[PDB]
Formats: sequence, C-alpha cells, structure tokens
Amino acid sequence: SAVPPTYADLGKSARDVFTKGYGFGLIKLDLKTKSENGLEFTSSGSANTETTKVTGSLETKYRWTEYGLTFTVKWNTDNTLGTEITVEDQLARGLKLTFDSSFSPNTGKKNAKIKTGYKREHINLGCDMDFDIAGPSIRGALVLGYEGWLAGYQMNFETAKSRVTQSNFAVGYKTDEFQLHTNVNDGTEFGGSIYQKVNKKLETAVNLAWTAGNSNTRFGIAAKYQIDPDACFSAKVNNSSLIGLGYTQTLKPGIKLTLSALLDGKNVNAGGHKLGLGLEFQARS
Repeated sequence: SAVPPTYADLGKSARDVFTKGYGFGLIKLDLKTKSENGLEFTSSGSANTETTKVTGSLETKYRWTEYGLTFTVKWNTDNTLGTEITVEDQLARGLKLTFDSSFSPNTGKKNAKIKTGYKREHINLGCDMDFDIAGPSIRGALVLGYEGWLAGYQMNFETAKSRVTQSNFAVGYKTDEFQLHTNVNDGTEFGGSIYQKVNKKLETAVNLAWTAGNSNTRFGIAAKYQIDPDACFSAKVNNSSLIGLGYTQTLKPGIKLTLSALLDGKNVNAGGHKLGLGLEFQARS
C-alpha cells in the first residue's frame, strides 16, 4: 500500500509485463548454462524470418534478488554493453541504489547512472545522477500518495548547461486492483501504464500514449495469462489495430517453446507480421 513508485519505477509491475517479449519476428535459439557462483550465462543465436539475418545475445545474471544484490550484465553483438548493480532494502523500509553502466557504439557513449530511491509509505524519492559528458544530469522523481492517488515530479537538471528542461508530471488514480498511471512529458507528450491485477493467474497492463493535440491515443492491452505452472499466453493489442499472439510453453523437463505472431489489422492484407520463436533449453540433456 506504500506503493512507492518513482517516474522510472512507476507501476514497475505493469511495465514489466509489457517489457518482456514485445516485438518479435526472429526464431531465437537460447542455450542456458548454470554457473555455481550465480553468474548465469545464457547465450543466444537467432535469425530474422523475413530477412534471413542472424542476431544473438549474451545474458549474464550475477546473484539475483536474494539479498537485493542483483548485478545484471547484458552484452550484445551490436557492441551494446550493460551492467546494472542494484542494492534493495538497504535501510529497512524501501531503499534501492542502482549504479548503472551502459556503453553503446555511439562514439563509445558511456552511460553511468546512480539511482537512489528512498521509500516511506506513499512517499518515494529517486535521485538519478547521470555522469555523462553532457551530464552530470540530475533526474529524480518525487511521488506522494493520497486517497488512492500517485502524483510524481521528475526534475532533470542538465548541469553542463545548468538547465532544467526535462520534467515529467506523474498523475495516477487508483481503482480496485487497478492503477491508473500517466505522465506529462515536458507538457508535450503524455504516456504511462495501467496496472490491472485481474485475478490470481491474470496480470495485464494497458499502455496509454497520447500527444497534446487533436491526435489519437496509441494504447495497448497486454495480458499475461498463466495457464498452469508449465504454460502461459501473452497477447498485446495496440490501438493502431495490431494484435499480438504469443504462446509460451515452459516444460518441467526444462524446455521453453514460445510462438509469436503480430498481425496488423490495417495491414493484415499488407503483412509486416512479426513471426518469432523462442527455444530455450536448460543445460545439456
């Protein structure tokens, strides 16, 4: 009930359902090797079912959410390198410290962030210090809770220019099991999510994106339907008329078989339908 958000972590759960998957088109072969230390090395190799391309990945997870010391490492062929060190529950209520490191191709663009989100019932204060050449930039989110309301203030302080431009107003209204999360970006483009705990097996999230103008709202409905402990169905329908069907089958034997299909109702007759397959195998059989 404390529900301490933070602009980036506003409705993290709804954001999480939307984030997993989302955007397919490639049949991906994933091989998992369990480290004893806790490194968790899972490499992958995939291709595009339309272009015949070949793209892989390097997933390396050190530790886990055990004592809140999850140091995630994501490396890819495109040269993107990402390391996220998170320390949760540092004080006792809700204290999260995420030092981040993202090195991308862009002339060796180094992204170093320090997020400190202190929580205390209805009150969440996050301080993201981005040590970049354009930075140090200070991006924090101050959220206050009330009679079922979450309001947030995101202040971006570009120290190099010493300008406060980037600011995000979070506004939320609560409904039984359901949360309404929206954010005004620079007084120009709105965007957020809707956390909907439908039932024990159904966790869905609706994304609402609109643009201050007379234009429409692009919104999606993502439903994660856990079927049984070994199977789950993910679907997401945007308002531009794009329905996605993603069936995931987790086998006790340790085998994951996922099918994906994004059909554009405005282009079902034009195509451009994402076709992807996820084949992840647990260790050698």
